[PDB]
Amino acid sequence: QIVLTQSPAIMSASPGEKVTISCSATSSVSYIYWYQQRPGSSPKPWIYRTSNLASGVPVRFSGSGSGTSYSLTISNMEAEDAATYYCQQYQSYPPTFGAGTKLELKRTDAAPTVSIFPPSSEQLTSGGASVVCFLNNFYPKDINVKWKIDGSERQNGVLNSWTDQDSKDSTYSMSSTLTLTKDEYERHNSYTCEATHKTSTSPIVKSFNRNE
Amino acid sequence: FKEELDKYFK
Amino acid sequence: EVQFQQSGTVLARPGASVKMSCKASGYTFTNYWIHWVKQRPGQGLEYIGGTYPGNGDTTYNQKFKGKAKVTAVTPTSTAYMDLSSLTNEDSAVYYCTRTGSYFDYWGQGTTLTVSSASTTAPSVYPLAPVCGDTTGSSVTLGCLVKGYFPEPVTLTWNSGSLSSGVHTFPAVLQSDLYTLSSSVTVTSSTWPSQSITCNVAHPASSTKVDKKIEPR
Repeated sequence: QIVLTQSPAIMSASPGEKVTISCSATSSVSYIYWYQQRPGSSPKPWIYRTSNLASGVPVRFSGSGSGTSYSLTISNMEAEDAATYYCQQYQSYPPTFGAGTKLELKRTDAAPTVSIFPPSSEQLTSGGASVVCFLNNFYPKDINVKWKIDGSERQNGVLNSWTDQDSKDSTYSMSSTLTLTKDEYERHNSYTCEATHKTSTSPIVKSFNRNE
Repeated sequence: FKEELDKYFK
Repeated sequence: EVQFQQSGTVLARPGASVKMSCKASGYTFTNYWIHWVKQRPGQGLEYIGGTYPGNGDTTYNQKFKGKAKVTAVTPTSTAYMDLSSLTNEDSAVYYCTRTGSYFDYWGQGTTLTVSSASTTAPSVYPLAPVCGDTTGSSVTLGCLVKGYFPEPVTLTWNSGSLSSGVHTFPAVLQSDLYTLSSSVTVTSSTWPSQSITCNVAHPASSTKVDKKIEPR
């Protein structure tokens, strides 16, 4: 099947900025097709036969190219354009798609709002103990979270999960859960969530002390 | 264009 | 409007088969090719095969021949894909999609998990600030949903009536069990004077849990 290569894999763009992404094929193709996929939903047709806009696609989008080289352009980036775009070919069978260009909206920096939570009484009755840290509504997505117990970092047992850019304010959010045994949890006093983010020179820290 | 693509899948 | 309603999230055992459905509406079902496309976590899209319901013509990406079987039933405007000899490489989202002169309409996707892990009901844990204290005019609460299998669980706050200020995070798999969490931010004169409850449904284990978030 024909391999389509998309460039760049990831990029961010400010509101108003012109955006151009690329599709490169190993064989000449007569047309390329582009699909948009918003986080959490199905792909949608975006551009068909190289340059025609699909139903509902705003005029700031355009496509062009020929041979082995095609591109999709946004004349001025808007928040609703943040999405993954795939190119696609019917020159040979089966149809194939590129691996995607993920387009993110570059908004202004925002520090995470950090919240830390002790294990619940319910979980302790079962012999486990999870400490949870939420880091909400930050930008950019580059962040590092560390757990410190009585001042020593704890690296094993940490599960992290993230949301994609918020539909309203374009920020990211993250959850971090450190799971210990109940006995372990009870042998220490200080529990700290520490975040390193470009919005602060020092780490952004929330803490609690067991039974205090 | 639909007829062409139909033949391609056939 | 053209619409494809796909069957729900499904768990299947390695070596078994699974049938997925796609109910079409809004167009003359017999006159368009309908296809299935696969998307694995974090990867591009892969074409499987399709059928022309007007006469039963069916064609496949050669890779999926003898693995996938596509059929369509025109009196119920429904297309089906059957996948056999399942392995871990088959866990993915499967979309049905129509072509006119391109893939012009897509279903919402069906997520297939292939696994031998045991079905396990979730434990639901309330997350509240230590001592019930706050640091300003907003307070963040949460719900930790741990130790369940398979996906999905659905989580709402106050039966869905509390929807703004919510962040519900994607589940993370570890050692055949999922962990999910959700935070909710309200005004500090709202909670605890008003009730906040996380509602968790895990249909695979036939479980629903309501957990009220209490201070301290």
